[PDB]
Amino acid sequence: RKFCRFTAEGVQEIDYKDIATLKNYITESGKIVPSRITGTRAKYQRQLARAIKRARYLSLLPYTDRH
Amino acid sequence: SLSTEATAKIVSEFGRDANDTGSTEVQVALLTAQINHLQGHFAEHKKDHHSRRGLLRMVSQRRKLLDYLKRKDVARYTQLIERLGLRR
Amino acid sequence: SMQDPIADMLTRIRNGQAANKAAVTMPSSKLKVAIANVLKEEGFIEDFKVEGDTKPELELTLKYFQGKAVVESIQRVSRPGLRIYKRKDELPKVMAGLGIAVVSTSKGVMTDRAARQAGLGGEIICYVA
Amino acid sequence: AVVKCKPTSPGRRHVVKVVNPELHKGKPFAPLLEKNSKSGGRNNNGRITTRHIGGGHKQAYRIVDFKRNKDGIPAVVERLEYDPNRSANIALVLYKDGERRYILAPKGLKAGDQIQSGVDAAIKPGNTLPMRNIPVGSTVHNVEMKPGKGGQLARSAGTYVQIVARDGAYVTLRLRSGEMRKVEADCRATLGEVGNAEHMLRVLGKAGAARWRGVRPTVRGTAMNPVDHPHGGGEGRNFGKHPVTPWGVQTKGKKTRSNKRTDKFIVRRRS
Amino acid sequence: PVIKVRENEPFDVALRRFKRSCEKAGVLAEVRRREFYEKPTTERKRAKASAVKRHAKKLARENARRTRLY
Amino acid sequence: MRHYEIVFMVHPDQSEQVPGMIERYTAAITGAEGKIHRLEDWGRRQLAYPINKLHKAHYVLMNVEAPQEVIDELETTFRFNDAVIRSMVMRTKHAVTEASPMVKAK
RNA sequence: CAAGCUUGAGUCUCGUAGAGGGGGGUAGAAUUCCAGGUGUAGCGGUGAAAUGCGUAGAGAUCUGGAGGAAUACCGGUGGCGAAGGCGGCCCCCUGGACGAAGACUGACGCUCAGGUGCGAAAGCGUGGGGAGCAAACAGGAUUAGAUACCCUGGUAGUCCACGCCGUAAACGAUGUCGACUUGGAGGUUGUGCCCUUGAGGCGUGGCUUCCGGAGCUAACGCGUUAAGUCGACCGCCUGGGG
Ligand SMILES: [Mg+2]
Ligand SMILES: [Mg+2]
Ligand SMILES: [Mg+2]
Ligand SMILES: [Mg+2]
Ligand SMILES: [Mg+2]
Ligand SMILES: [Mg+2]
Ligand SMILES: [Mg+2]
Ligand SMILES: [Mg+2]
Ligand SMILES: [Mg+2]
Ligand SMILES: [Mg+2]
Ligand SMILES: [Mg+2]
Ligand SMILES: [Mg+2]
Ligand SMILES: [Mg+2]
Ligand SMILES: [Mg+2]
Ligand SMILES: [Mg+2]
Ligand SMILES: [Mg+2]
Ligand SMILES: [Mg+2]
Ligand SMILES: [Mg+2]
Ligand SMILES: [Mg+2]
Ligand SMILES: [Mg+2]
Ligand SMILES: [Mg+2]
Repeated sequence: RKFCRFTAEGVQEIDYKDIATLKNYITESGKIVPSRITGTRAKYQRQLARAIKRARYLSLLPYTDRH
Repeated sequence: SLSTEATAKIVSEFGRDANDTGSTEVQVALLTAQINHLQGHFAEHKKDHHSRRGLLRMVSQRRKLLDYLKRKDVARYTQLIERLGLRR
Repeated sequence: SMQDPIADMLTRIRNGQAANKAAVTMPSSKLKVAIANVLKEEGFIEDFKVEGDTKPELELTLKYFQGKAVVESIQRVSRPGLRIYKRKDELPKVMAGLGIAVVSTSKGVMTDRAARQAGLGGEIICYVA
Repeated sequence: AVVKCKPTSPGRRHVVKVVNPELHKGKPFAPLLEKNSKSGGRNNNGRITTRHIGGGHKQAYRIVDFKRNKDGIPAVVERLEYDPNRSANIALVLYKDGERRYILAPKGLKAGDQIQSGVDAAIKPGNTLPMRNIPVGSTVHNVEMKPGKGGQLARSAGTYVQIVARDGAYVTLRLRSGEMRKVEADCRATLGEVGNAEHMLRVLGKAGAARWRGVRPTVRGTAMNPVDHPHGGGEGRNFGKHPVTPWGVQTKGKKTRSNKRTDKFIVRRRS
Repeated sequence: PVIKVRENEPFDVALRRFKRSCEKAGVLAEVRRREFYEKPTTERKRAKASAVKRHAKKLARENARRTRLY
Repeated sequence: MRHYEIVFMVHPDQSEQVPGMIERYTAAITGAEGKIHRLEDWGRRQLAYPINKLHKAHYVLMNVEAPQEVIDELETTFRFNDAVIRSMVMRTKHAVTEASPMVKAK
């Protein structure tokens, strides 16, 4: 049923600067979605985790829902 | 690690042609260069046992290759040892 | 490592017989071809053919009779860790003369029955039954 | 380093030596030397006022620069010299105007290092500048209590203080004793910990190693007579009273500080 | 977890959204997990038991699908 | 010499001298034949969480083809500086001269 | 013994994934403590209680600050490592593995008694550090008794540096190496192709879970990652206690 998004377009790494296709993989509480529900490949979910961690380090994205 | 120019250089003066990367003498020279390089790493990273395992693999590999050259012929073996700086 | 290529040959026949394979393939050697020749003269295998030049390979065509393997039991006697040599008067008789024992003597690789009448004796490579 | 001696003789069995190969071998700088005769612990009345001091090796005083008021002049470290008059080693720095001075050697200091002084000095070990310019949370030493008075705090071998806060014309300091104290921001201080931190790892090893240092034997009051010490003496080993100084003020707990003039600076006491 | 009251939102649906957001964030579950210390052996063992049970139920689903009853 | 990219966050109330800050750093790298392969002054940006009791910041991203040693002093100038509230240095596999998605949207 | 051969074993070339290792920084959430504001009669705890904390103003709540430890989500019978083990992000140094197409050396290999090196936790030495947790110990319950299970506290230790120790249900309770023997579904990482149309299939490797065939096994079960069929070498066992 579900298919990975980043497989459709050739991506060489997940870019931390992006906020598009990063805000959507973060949930309302700031947590980051598992590959189980978001239907993404394990090749990019490690990169997605790393990208989200970099972004929340630089305050582009929040750690939590509050702050 | 050992870089492209470093490997391709020592093979140039230990191998007859630039395509003799598998000769026994060039292998010992490659191993010796990498071993002497890692001496600088482990002089201040004593607690790197995982990496020192790889260093001992190269050291052990070099001894076996040197043993093979001595059994084949002592002439080129002795010449190699003098020019490379090893003892025995 | 690989230290008994003759044991490898015998194991391939045994496993091919058990799995009902029409043929087995394996890297060739002079002693291997001699043992295959002994089996072929004796009637245990269909036919062997050697192909290739730099890397020879024995392609053995196994033999069957009704629904059973022709070779009941094939095993190696002389081994790298234990060499076995027998004289003329002590050659073994596998299964009371209804099986063969491959014997490497001075004249060539051959069966115990033929070696006992040639009067040679030698090393006992294999038991085939 | 920390060198343990071999037990070739008793009195050498337990000796642990602190050996510093970077220490200068030879004579000190002549202009900066001055005599300091010993006292034996006696004041100008000739009476012993502090006990257990006497003898030891003769020493010469080194004029150490605690003020560090040669501002705007970079200096190069020439030698790290041993100083008999303190637990820390000293450094002979040569300013680029021809002046040599003694400073307390910090942890990271070696020959050829550049030190600096003033409000524009860089944040680097051995650089001395006021705490109004030193960042908060940094490790400093040779702290002066009053502006221009010269360094008085964190002067032993491996000591330092932490600048934990600043509010207006004061900064808060965590001292090596572990208390918080306020000192004016105009007071100068030197960056980094003072060196020779191995000083505490040595052991004298002999009763005479302390005598070399000018320390005379301590006699227990319980070993005395009733006329000499309050702990007095009985038949056999008797001690039936609370421990006291030789003058009747009791040790093992009695706080003796009484200074209401300087209480306003102590944010917290040690513990 | 943070919810704002929209226009035309009674207390009923407001509390429902609060509760639903509570499971979605899972906050109640993680508080119960950290209520007590659990050993690395214990999390490894519980997860292994969980994995085998999910997998066991997984193929039991297909076996029940491929079998025929009555 | 390998491929790095540095993004540094400066205090918002001292954004005026921020353009001058890029020239000083770029001059220090270029003096050592370093290259500035991408520059993007993102300017005013609101933070996801309050750092240092403030919710606003001035973002500057930049990409350099530089020697190993020349970035160590850059990081220590950030550490002892007070303008930059945060700094970040990352290795990059190749050069990236292409602009970032958010700046092209803005 | 002599010469040779490339199939075993290696070297070079371009890449890919990885909590592999050592060093140095840094970020956020939370716990505890200190200083203050608001505020009042409880808090905390349990099967039920009590010890304890609190009217000398606790707990709760808000704002500052100190400090130490571990890295939620990602996260997965996922990955890496000879094993022990390795989980925030970044930088520096560094080991191994696998894949593609060649080039090169030419048996240089396997195994290994003694020997050497690595080796969880606890423990030991010296010097630091110490928030949380917590042997010992103390008090309160429970109980016929309770040197325990429960509760309130609490030192060593857990953390760091450098040594020592060399032990674990150190387990896959399964030595290492090599070859052969029907299948099926996954995971993970490469790689060649096909109207590459595409958010489509056909091959080929490495590693890895599950089920199961022959066979083997006392049985349970193992089952191409064997406990099947075989070879090389090493370790070990010989009734239960003592
Ligand atoms: Mg005294
Ligand atoms: Mg004494
Ligand atoms: Mg005495
Ligand atoms: Mg007396
Ligand atoms: Mg008397
Ligand atoms: Mg008296
Ligand atoms: Mg007495
Ligand atoms: Mg007496
Ligand atoms: Mg007496
Ligand atoms: Mg008496
Ligand atoms: Mg008495
Ligand atoms: Mg008295
Ligand atoms: Mg409270
Ligand atoms: Mg431990
Ligand atoms: Mg200890
Ligand atoms: Mg308890
Ligand atoms: Mg284990
Ligand atoms: Mg054991
Ligand atoms: Mg065992
Ligand atoms: Mg081995
Ligand atoms: Mg099975």
